[PDB]
Amino acid sequence: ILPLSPVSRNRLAQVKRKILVLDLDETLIHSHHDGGTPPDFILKVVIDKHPVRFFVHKRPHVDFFLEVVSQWYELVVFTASMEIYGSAVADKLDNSRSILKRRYYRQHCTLELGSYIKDLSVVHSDLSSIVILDNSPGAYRSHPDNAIPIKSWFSDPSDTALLNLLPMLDALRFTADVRSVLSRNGSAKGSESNSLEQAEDLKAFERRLTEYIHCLQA
Repeated sequence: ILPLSPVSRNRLAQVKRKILVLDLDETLIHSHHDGGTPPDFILKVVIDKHPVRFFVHKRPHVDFFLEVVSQWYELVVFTASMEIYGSAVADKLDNSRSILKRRYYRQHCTLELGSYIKDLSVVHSDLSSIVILDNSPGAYRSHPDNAIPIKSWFSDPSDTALLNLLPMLDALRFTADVRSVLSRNGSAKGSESNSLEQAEDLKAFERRLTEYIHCLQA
């Protein structure tokens, strides 16, 4: 963690606590079942009275990623997997750290056009204070203003997508409404904000990035 200035620390107390929703498959891990890098762990789950073995690979730097963002957000797992698989994966990723205990699985999704949509209001209905990180754009079809896209991960060992997100996720938590930033991510205009409230959120967002730049540029 990069040191927090006095203005940023004061800012944090004036905005609400936020939730970071995390997908599993192809976001934080990739698994393949019965049918060459050694796996990180092997899951044995019974599915329809059938023992099945999954070889699970962790995306590079996931453990560090989880350790860091858990200090900034309440973490929630929202997976389209069946609970027997998603729960076992989340347990191994948690590894007794007690940061991934809140989970939602397939039964909380709705299948539309072949995509499992994840209704964020199931987790938290205050849409100013919830963010979702998901490799599947269909997962946040109903909450695009709350979504952080990420490249799907299968095996690329040089992937650093989780590290690259940490400065943004750091600065994002100083906003009063996360949508002030994520809604940006009229097109003819050069406007960055559409209200004084959003403008204030972007100033706080950039103030934290400024603290990063002056530790890195130098």
